[PDB]
Amino acid sequence: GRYIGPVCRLCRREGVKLYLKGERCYSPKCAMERRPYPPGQHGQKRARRPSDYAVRLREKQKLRRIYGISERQFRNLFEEASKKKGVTGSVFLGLLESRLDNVVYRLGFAVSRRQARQLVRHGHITVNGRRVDLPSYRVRPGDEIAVAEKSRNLELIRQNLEAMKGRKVGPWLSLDVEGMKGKFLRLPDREDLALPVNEQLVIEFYSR
Amino acid sequence: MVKIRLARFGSKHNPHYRIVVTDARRKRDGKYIEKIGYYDPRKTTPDWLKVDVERARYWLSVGAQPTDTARRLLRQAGVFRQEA
Amino acid sequence: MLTDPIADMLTRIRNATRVYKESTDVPASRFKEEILRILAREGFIKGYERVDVDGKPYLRVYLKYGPRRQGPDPRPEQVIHHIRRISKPGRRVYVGVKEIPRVRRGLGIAILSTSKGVLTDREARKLGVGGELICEVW
Amino acid sequence: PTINQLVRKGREKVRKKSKVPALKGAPFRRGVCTVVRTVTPKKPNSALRKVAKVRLTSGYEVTAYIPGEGHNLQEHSVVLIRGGRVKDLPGVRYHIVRGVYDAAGVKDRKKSRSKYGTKKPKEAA
Amino acid sequence: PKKVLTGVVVSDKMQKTVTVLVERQFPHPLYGKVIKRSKKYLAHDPEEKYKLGDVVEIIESRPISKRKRFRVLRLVESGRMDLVEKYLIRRQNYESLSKR
Amino acid sequence: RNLSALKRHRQSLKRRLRNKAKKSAIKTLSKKAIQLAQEGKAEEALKIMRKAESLIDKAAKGSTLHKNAAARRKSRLMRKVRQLLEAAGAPLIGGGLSA
RNA sequence: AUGUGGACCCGCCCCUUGGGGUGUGUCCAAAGGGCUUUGCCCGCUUCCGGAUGGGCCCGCGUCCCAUCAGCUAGUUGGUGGGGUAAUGGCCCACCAAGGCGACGACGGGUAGCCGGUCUGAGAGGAUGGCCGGCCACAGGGGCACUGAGACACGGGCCCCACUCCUACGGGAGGCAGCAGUUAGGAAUCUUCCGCAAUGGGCGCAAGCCUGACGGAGCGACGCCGCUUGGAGGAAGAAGCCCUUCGGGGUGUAAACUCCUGAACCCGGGACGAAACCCCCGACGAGGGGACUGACGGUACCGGGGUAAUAGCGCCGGCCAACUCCGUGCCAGCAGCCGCGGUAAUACGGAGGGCGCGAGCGUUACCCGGAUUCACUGGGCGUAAAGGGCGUGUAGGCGGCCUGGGGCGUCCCAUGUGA
Ligand SMILES: [Mg+2]
Ligand SMILES: [Mg+2]
Ligand SMILES: [Mg+2]
Ligand SMILES: [Mg+2]
Ligand SMILES: [Mg+2]
Ligand SMILES: [Mg+2]
Ligand SMILES: [Mg+2]
Ligand SMILES: [Mg+2]
Ligand SMILES: [Mg+2]
Ligand SMILES: [Mg+2]
Ligand SMILES: [Mg+2]
Ligand SMILES: [Mg+2]
Ligand SMILES: [Mg+2]
Ligand SMILES: [Mg+2]
Ligand SMILES: [Mg+2]
Ligand SMILES: [Mg+2]
Ligand SMILES: [Mg+2]
Ligand SMILES: [Mg+2]
Ligand SMILES: [Mg+2]
Ligand SMILES: [Mg+2]
Ligand SMILES: [Mg+2]
Ligand SMILES: [Mg+2]
Ligand SMILES: [Mg+2]
Ligand SMILES: [Mg+2]
Ligand SMILES: [Mg+2]
Ligand SMILES: [Mg+2]
Ligand SMILES: [Mg+2]
Ligand SMILES: [Mg+2]
Ligand SMILES: [Mg+2]
Ligand SMILES: [Mg+2]
Ligand SMILES: [Mg+2]
Ligand SMILES: [Mg+2]
Ligand SMILES: [Mg+2]
Ligand SMILES: [Mg+2]
Ligand SMILES: [Mg+2]
Ligand SMILES: [Mg+2]
Ligand SMILES: [Mg+2]
Ligand SMILES: [Mg+2]
Ligand SMILES: [Mg+2]
Ligand SMILES: [Mg+2]
Ligand SMILES: [Mg+2]
Ligand SMILES: [Mg+2]
Ligand SMILES: [Mg+2]
Ligand SMILES: [Mg+2]
Ligand SMILES: [Mg+2]
Ligand SMILES: [Mg+2]
Ligand SMILES: [Mg+2]
Ligand SMILES: [Mg+2]
Ligand SMILES: [Mg+2]
Ligand SMILES: [Mg+2]
Ligand SMILES: [Mg+2]
Ligand SMILES: [Mg+2]
Ligand SMILES: [Mg+2]
Ligand SMILES: [Mg+2]
Ligand SMILES: [Mg+2]
Ligand SMILES: [Mg+2]
Ligand SMILES: [Mg+2]
Ligand SMILES: [Mg+2]
Ligand SMILES: [Mg+2]
Ligand SMILES: [Mg+2]
Ligand SMILES: [Mg+2]
Ligand SMILES: [Mg+2]
Ligand SMILES: [Mg+2]
Ligand SMILES: [Mg+2]
Ligand SMILES: [Mg+2]
Ligand SMILES: [Mg+2]
Ligand SMILES: [Mg+2]
Ligand SMILES: [Mg+2]
Ligand SMILES: [Mg+2]
Ligand SMILES: [Mg+2]
Ligand SMILES: [Mg+2]
Ligand SMILES: [Mg+2]
Ligand SMILES: [Mg+2]
Ligand SMILES: [Mg+2]
Ligand SMILES: [Mg+2]
Ligand SMILES: [Mg+2]
Ligand SMILES: [Mg+2]
Ligand SMILES: [Mg+2]
Ligand SMILES: [Mg+2]
Ligand SMILES: [Mg+2]
Ligand SMILES: [Mg+2]
Ligand SMILES: [Mg+2]
Ligand SMILES: [Mg+2]
Ligand SMILES: [Mg+2]
Ligand SMILES: [Mg+2]
Ligand SMILES: [Zn+2]
Repeated sequence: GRYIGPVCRLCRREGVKLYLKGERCYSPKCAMERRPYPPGQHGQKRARRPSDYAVRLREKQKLRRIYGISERQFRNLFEEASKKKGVTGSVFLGLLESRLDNVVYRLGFAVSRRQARQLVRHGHITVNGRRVDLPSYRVRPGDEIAVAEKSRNLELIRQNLEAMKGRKVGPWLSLDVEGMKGKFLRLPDREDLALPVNEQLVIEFYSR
Repeated sequence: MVKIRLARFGSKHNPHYRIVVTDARRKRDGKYIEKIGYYDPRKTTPDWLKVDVERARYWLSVGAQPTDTARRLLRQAGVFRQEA
Repeated sequence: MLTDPIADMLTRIRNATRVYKESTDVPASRFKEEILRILAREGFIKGYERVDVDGKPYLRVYLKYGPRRQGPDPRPEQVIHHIRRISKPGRRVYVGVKEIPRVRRGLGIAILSTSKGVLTDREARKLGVGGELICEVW
Repeated sequence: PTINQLVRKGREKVRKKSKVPALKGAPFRRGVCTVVRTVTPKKPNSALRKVAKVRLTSGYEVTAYIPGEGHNLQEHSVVLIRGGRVKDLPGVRYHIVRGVYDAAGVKDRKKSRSKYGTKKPKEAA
Repeated sequence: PKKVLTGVVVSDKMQKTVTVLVERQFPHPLYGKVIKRSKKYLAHDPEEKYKLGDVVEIIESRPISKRKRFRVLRLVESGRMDLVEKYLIRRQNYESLSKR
Repeated sequence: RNLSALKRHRQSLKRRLRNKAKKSAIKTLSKKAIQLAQEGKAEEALKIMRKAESLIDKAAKGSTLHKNAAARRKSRLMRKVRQLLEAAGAPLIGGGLSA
């Protein structure tokens, strides 16, 4: 299934913070403020001018590794996005964010995407009042994401929601911190969220 | 003779019969003469049935033949009420 | 012999402009003029006067050229950069109002003969016709 | 060529010669060994490559390469053909699949085991 | 509608029957050059009146005989043995292509 | 080791032997008229031709002859007899012919 | 017997290919069974329409080899018959000598065709497997019967081959139906459940059969969804790697601490079913009532509830990923270029890294890149390519003006393109 194991190593393989950890990948480092260089025996060694290919390969892994999603499910989206009209590139991340496990990470229900999956998977997440244990679930305008009763407790939820006070939500989201409910207002244009990822390089990598 | 019956569609454990007019010697999911509505024996849709009465009774005026189960729907669809 | 008159003219022009000159002639033709009639109205050239060459009626065609550029090769830009025959006598090209060309995304013109006279890539679409696609110019 | 010529002659369609006929078109082909020897290679290279003359189903008999280090193929050995030439070895355009019939995989293989038909070994105990 | 064609006559050596040679211009599906074709029909002529050179017409009809499903319609201009010339040469020259 | 519908065949024989015998008659009987109408005897012939017409049209009550069959028979029959008798003969009984 | 009507001969009328009608002659029909019977129902009979399903014929389209160039005696047309639902040289007589072919006849080779499918910017190229339409076949051939319809998979006759039973004194059989066996093969499944649903046949109706069908079964064969966990966690253990012995790497990875907790346990439990049928109204309409689930107590719902499979390929360049050792043109890798000769990022192992993930690789085949058959979209002085040179056949191509025709070509409209 999904990826499992060393992740701070990725945090620094791409050479950029991506906060796949909760506190740590967000504390003093993804293990990087310590060692901001690539893993493996050949870490402290100079790099060779990355080829136009390796650049698009790296800039791609980056994005996919961010949402922690298999190359399967991943490319399926790009193709579906590419299928459309307008810009696709922008449309792409649109379909990325619409994921259930994603909404949860944003709506602070969880700190990490990988923590957000465990939630959705185990069935401690809701959608318009439905048990949706499928992280693949795509969400649209006005969808309500709350917690189930059997779960509206758990010493781990209150912490996550609590930390969400003193923090804001995306211009495309809205959280009822005190109620455990949130809403997907709209599809967030490229602007609505900035990232170390130049989509246009990901578009190129797919036109081999 | 020419009959009016159900033709399985959709998938396994998920019927979506097409009601249609065709020869009795054709396969139930074969080439039909004219489509005239559908039906969802699961009731999982507001449009779990539909008929073109103007076009349905026509085949009856030319001498069609509905199933014992296709009747049910046809009768319970408001196509048999003679009226006056 | 001239297996193709139209083409001969187009080439007669193409060969003049390449060397820059004020005018080159060409044997008279009802169909030939209706073609030049397009180039004048489209400004691809100046005009022409049904001149005469030894009893034989020709058509002094007048060419326009851009402004005298400077530096290496002061020769001006071409008003008619490119022109080639499409529907030849060895292969006729017929298109309907829906199959009409698209020269340089509008920047160019296309000339075709139809049941409604000598038209343009546009007029054909406007009139709603279609016929033998003569050539292309830009 | 004038367009007229094209309506007369037409453009002939290329066609393509199969580099692995003995296979008869299928991916693999069960066979039987006849002679097992070692042959000096060609070109700038040098060695004693392990090959096999194989009598197969389709009444064919072709030379087949035996990949890796050390094999267990005698005269009446069963085998399976793969397809794909060697190069250094002129006149031999077929490899042998390991760990099939009478072709055991390379023993003590730890790297690319997908080929060489070696199964995953035990780590510690 | 019953198919209708215009062709010329090249044979009448059949009791009651004549052979009509038709043509049709149409663009090549791949090269678009306007090309010609040809198809000899066996025209039914009960009152054997039409002769060679008769640029006539024919209509799709019920089976008269095997190979013969076309009756004659009308004349279009008799006295044209000139077309029957280039046709006669063709078959004439087919004795110069023999692989012998 | 079979089915009982083997009847159908076991029956189909009777129907066979039935309309086979019915038909051998028409042939030999359609001859009578032909031979006679060929040789003058218009009277005696034009009573066999009415009969013939019978057996023919009668046959159309089963799966023997049918469709335009009996029609094609007569069509050629009571047209052939009239042509024969036309040579000499001279009509005697239109009993079957709307002359 | 009856003839409403139908059938055919002739004349006549209209139309006009045997369509309709007329007159006259002759020929042609039937079936009863059950009753809440004395009135309905279930059927019978001939006809003219409806509908549906066909048959036949025609135009255009439909691969490779001209290193197949000439083919044909029912052959082509005729007359007249036979034949069929009916046209036809389909069949048979006789008459005439025709019919076909470089616009590729005849011949050999390959192939079931289409909707579609795959690829491709496109045009094209490749393909016809599941599903749907058509065709053809039902051990190899021939044949006819019955019938509305078959020349009939599970119908019949005959020949052939093969196989089986036998008290051999003689007979039987046709899986390309569903499963299964066997051989062949690189390789493709249960000798399963159920007629509950849908469809089909028979019947007044209950009801009956239904390996069609609805399902279940086996195979990562495919696509899709899902898991082997999550947070915290060291200036970052041990072990294993390198190392200039200072140190660097695996590495938050583990451990460890909390959190949830797929599976499993218990209870509950389906939608899929409603009609036919029955009562009322006349069995019409309507209303009401009742019946039936194979899948299976399965999906799903509650709650209890355990941290729980990770493998494969690559890291010389194309092409993403580097070091040590071993090896020493040996053993070996290899799509191409090429690697190995005692310092190998290319062999073999290790450490580490890149790429994927219940998959990862390989082989084979189709399109792509190949614009490398070039219609879109190429060439021939020297790179492959101008015939040794003329004459000329067919063929392709063709000058200025004007008119008829309007084939090509173009517009609109409509049908068809399920
Ligand atoms: Mg777009
Ligand atoms: Mg691409
Ligand atoms: Mg049918
Ligand atoms: Mg009902
Ligand atoms: Mg009767
Ligand atoms: Mg019969
Ligand atoms: Mg009439
Ligand atoms: Mg009676
Ligand atoms: Mg009784
Ligand atoms: Mg048929
Ligand atoms: Mg005849
Ligand atoms: Mg028949
Ligand atoms: Mg005939
Ligand atoms: Mg005839
Ligand atoms: Mg004869
Ligand atoms: Mg030639
Ligand atoms: Mg031709
Ligand atoms: Mg050819
Ligand atoms: Mg052949
Ligand atoms: Mg075949
Ligand atoms: Mg196709
Ligand atoms: Mg497709
Ligand atoms: Mg495309
Ligand atoms: Mg296409
Ligand atoms: Mg094909
Ligand atoms: Mg198959
Ligand atoms: Mg099929
Ligand atoms: Mg068999
Ligand atoms: Mg039928
Ligand atoms: Mg049968
Ligand atoms: Mg049979
Ligand atoms: Mg058959
Ligand atoms: Mg059978
Ligand atoms: Mg058996
Ligand atoms: Mg089977
Ligand atoms: Mg099997
Ligand atoms: Mg075997
Ligand atoms: Mg199956
Ligand atoms: Mg059933
Ligand atoms: Mg039923
Ligand atoms: Mg019944
Ligand atoms: Mg049974
Ligand atoms: Mg069964
Ligand atoms: Mg099934
Ligand atoms: Mg599976
Ligand atoms: Mg496998
Ligand atoms: Mg460390
Ligand atoms: Mg370590
Ligand atoms: Mg962790
Ligand atoms: Mg617990
Ligand atoms: Mg219970
Ligand atoms: Mg029932
Ligand atoms: Mg009711
Ligand atoms: Mg009810
Ligand atoms: Mg349960
Ligand atoms: Mg539970
Ligand atoms: Mg664990
Ligand atoms: Mg790889
Ligand atoms: Mg690659
Ligand atoms: Mg690299
Ligand atoms: Mg070497
Ligand atoms: Mg050497
Ligand atoms: Mg290797
Ligand atoms: Mg070394
Ligand atoms: Mg070296
Ligand atoms: Mg390598
Ligand atoms: Mg190595
Ligand atoms: Mg490694
Ligand atoms: Mg590495
Ligand atoms: Mg694979
Ligand atoms: Mg592409
Ligand atoms: Mg070209
Ligand atoms: Mg070239
Ligand atoms: Mg040249
Ligand atoms: Mg040279
Ligand atoms: Mg040369
Ligand atoms: Mg020369
Ligand atoms: Mg020459
Ligand atoms: Mg020569
Ligand atoms: Mg010459
Ligand atoms: Mg000439
Ligand atoms: Mg000409
Ligand atoms: Mg001209
Ligand atoms: Mg004109
Ligand atoms: Mg249209
Ligand atoms: Zn981190």
